[PDB]
Order: sequence, then C-alpha cells, then structure tokens
Amino acid sequence: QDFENKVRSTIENSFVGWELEEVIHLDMSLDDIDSKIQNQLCKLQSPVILL
Amino acid sequence: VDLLIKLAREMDFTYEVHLVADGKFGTQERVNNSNAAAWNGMMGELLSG
Amino acid sequence: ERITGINDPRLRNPSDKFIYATVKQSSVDIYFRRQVELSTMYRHMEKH
Repeated sequence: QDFENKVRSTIENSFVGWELEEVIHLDMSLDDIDSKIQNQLCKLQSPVILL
Repeated sequence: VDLLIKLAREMDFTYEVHLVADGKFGTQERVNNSNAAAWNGMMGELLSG
Repeated sequence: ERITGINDPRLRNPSDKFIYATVKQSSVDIYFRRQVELSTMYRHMEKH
C-alpha cells in the first residue's frame, strides 16, 4: 500500500507524461490452483513492471 | 449574486454568503503529506461542510 | 496577428520576447498541467 501510494503520489505531481496502466495484487495467502495469478498477470501490457 | 438571489426567490431557501479564505477556486493537493492529498479552495469549503 | 488561435508559433514556441502566462493553482493550471503536449506551455507559464 505504501509502495503503490508512493508511486502514485510521486507520479501525481510529475509534469512528465507518466502513465501506469494496471495495478495487480496477487494473493499468496492461498495456494494457487485456479491460477488466478496466471490470469491476472497475462493481462499485462506495459513494457516496465514494478514487482 | 443576482443568480443566487433569484434562486432564493424561486426556492424558499434563504442564503448566508461568504468569501473563500484561500482566495482560489479549488484544487487537490497535499503540502506536508505524501500519503494523502486534500482539497483546498471553495471546493474544499464544500467538501468540509 | 500575434495570436492566430490556440495554436500559434508565438504561442507554441515561448520566445524570451513573448511571455504568456496564467493563474497558478486554477482550472487553467490543471488543464495545462494535465496534458503532456501542453507541458511546454506549462513550463513557460510556471515562471510568469
């Protein structure tokens, strides 16, 4: 939350053409069966991904 | 002012008018806090009640 | 004339001779700061 909100805070006041297309939160508390991680991550487009 | 008066004429509600403190219309920003940003101006006056 | 419309060489290229500005912390400011195309105009207005 601090990371995301920080990136959005800094990117808020930036005069630059910054664009972040998606923010994806994967749940590791449960084992991966339905492959929700896969489904969430395959939708990704942008060239740079902050993990 | 004439518009507000006419509105108070058409609709029975009276009005107490006052000028905004900052002297700007409205903006969304945070001076001392990177975490959360707040409104300032007449907009902020509207959201603050 | 000096201003041929929203898009003008004098407006597009902020020469040191011709200074264009607006009111800071207003809707105009938000509009110019919103677009990256108008970021040059925002750089020219920010000082004046």
